[PDB]
Amino acid sequence: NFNFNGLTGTGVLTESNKKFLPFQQFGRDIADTTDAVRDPQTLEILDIT
Amino acid sequence: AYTNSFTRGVYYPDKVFRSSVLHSTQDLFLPFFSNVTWFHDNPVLPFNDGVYFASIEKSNIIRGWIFGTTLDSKTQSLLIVNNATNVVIKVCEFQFCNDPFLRVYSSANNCTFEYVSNLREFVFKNIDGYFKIYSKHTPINLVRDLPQGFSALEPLVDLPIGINITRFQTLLALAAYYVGYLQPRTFLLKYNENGTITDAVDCALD
Ligand SMILES: *[C@@H]1O[C@H](CO)[C@@H](O[C@@H]2O[C@H](CO)[C@@H](O)[C@H](O)[C@H]2NC(C)=O)[C@H](O)[C@H]1NC(C)=O
Ligand SMILES: *[C@@H]1O[C@H](CO)[C@@H](O[C@@H]2O[C@H](CO)[C@@H](O)[C@H](O)[C@H]2NC(C)=O)[C@H](O)[C@H]1NC(C)=O
Ligand SMILES: *[C@@H]1O[C@H](CO)[C@@H](O[C@@H]2O[C@H](CO)[C@@H](O)[C@H](O)[C@H]2NC(C)=O)[C@H](O)[C@H]1NC(C)=O
Ligand SMILES: *[C@@H]1O[C@H](CO)[C@@H](O)[C@H](O)[C@H]1NC(C)=O
Ligand SMILES: *[C@@H]1O[C@H](CO)[C@@H](O)[C@H](O)[C@H]1NC(C)=O
Repeated sequence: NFNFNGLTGTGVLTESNKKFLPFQQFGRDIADTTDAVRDPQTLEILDIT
Repeated sequence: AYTNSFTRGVYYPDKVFRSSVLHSTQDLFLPFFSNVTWFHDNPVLPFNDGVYFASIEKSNIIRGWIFGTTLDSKTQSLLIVNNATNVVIKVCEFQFCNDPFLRVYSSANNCTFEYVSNLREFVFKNIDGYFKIYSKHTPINLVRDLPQGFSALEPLVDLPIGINITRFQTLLALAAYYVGYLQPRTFLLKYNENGTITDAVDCALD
């Protein structure tokens, strides 16, 4: 389980290859479910699967 | 004088990474092949529901912008000045002069905000009490005409600052620039495998 800035969810927080632009905070699936997230402390990008 | 927008003026409508997907967004965009005003002077231009602004310079001729309902100390006015060293963003009841050549203002009062940090391209939005800047600087073959082809502006600055804007101006040092107005349009945006917007359909165009 996780909570990122109030984004509750569950998954395996794989280290992402996705090339987030510096303004982007979250990634979304084709459904509106959250597909990736920036860590609010390290500001790395994680996949959520 | 006027010119076509030539499919420029797309920007990322969300702070959301999207990739390998086509996304529809109803948002304030410069329409494809819209009728942009052209300049070389710096009038008290209308701002409407938002502006695409672009300029081509080789010697840093433009030095920023100012915005408000009056551009007078009766109301708060937003200023962005790019001085010789810094980008300075201020919100005050400024007393501006007749031309903001660089002597932009005599004084400032009742201040509420500050922020500090080729073809140049910008989009300005002022919606629901935010003000947002998107931009790109684009290398191009010539110094004085707006190009063909497509690229999407990245978000630059983003301010929770609550001003009311109907007028704006261009600041100048002691060059060709273009102004286009955003419309509420549905755009189908192509986000590629790197999640950059590479192309768009203006669903209203034809
Ligand atoms: C351009 O604007 C910046 C404001 O962002 C000016 O910065 C100030 O400079 C003085 C010294 O001249 C410092 O004491 C202040 O602390 C600076 N303020 C900030 C907010 O950084 C800068 O001086 C301007 N450039 C020129 C050449 O005048
Ligand atoms: C700053 O803005 C305020 C409004 O938010 C102005 O307030 C008026 O100030 C005068 C002098 O103090 C009062 O007589 C009025 O009653 C105030 N208006 C209200 C609605 O309270 C103020 O004038 C502005 N600053 C300057 C220098 O003009
Ligand atoms: C996705 O991003 C990479 C950069 O990480 C792009 O690859 C670069 O492309 C330019 C093209 O001029 C080359 O000069 C660089 O050497 C490339 N860098 C790497 C690391 O390969 C890639 O083209 C992008 N793909 C798409 C479809 O936009
Ligand atoms: C917040 O924490 C991370 C480590 O989790 C650290 O790298 C970062 O520098 C911290 N941010 C600030 C502003 O101190
Ligand atoms: C562009 O707009 C002006 C009015 O602002 C109009 O006079 C002119 O004919 C328009 N041009 C085109 C090609 O629509």
